[PDB]
Amino acid sequence: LIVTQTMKGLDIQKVAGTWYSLAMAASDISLLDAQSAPLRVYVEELKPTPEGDLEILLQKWENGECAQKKIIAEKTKIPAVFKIDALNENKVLVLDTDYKKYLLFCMENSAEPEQSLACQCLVRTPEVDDEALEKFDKALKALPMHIRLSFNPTQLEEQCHI
Ligand SMILES: CCCCCCCCCCCCCC(=O)O
Repeated sequence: LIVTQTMKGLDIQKVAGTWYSLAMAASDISLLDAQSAPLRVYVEELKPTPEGDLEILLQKWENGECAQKKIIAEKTKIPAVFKIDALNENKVLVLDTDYKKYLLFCMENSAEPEQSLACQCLVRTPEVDDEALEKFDKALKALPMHIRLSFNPTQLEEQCHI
């Protein structure tokens, strides 16, 4: 479990709603560097199902356009860890959230050689929250990141943060 912080006592029903991907980092550059890069994903809405799973709406750049998408992260025995099913098993971990303002998460291909890893700082409103980027920088000091992006209020409101 390379990522070593997780949210204790995560109540998943309280992260429902609207989110902005204020920041992103990844273990290598090709994962985030272009607008089409594999894990350049912008989060729009989180929707926990009754059964404790988590529906995810995001935006991704695709055939020259910003495309809305739907992904379900299935719950696990561990409340802060969820599993996404594509050709591979990708865990999603919630490090910290205060529900009302911010939420940090990482996601890892387990266990791709070396190992690939992307994290994000979600915030509830289009505002550079000084405080939630502290916590996001702190959480990643341990982790090996090599690209780090952040957006301003203008891009937060456009599709695909253009
Ligand atoms: C707890 C909420 C965290 C949001 C997790 C977003 C995970 C993004 C996975 C995207 C991988 C598939 C991209 C695609 O659909 O082509």
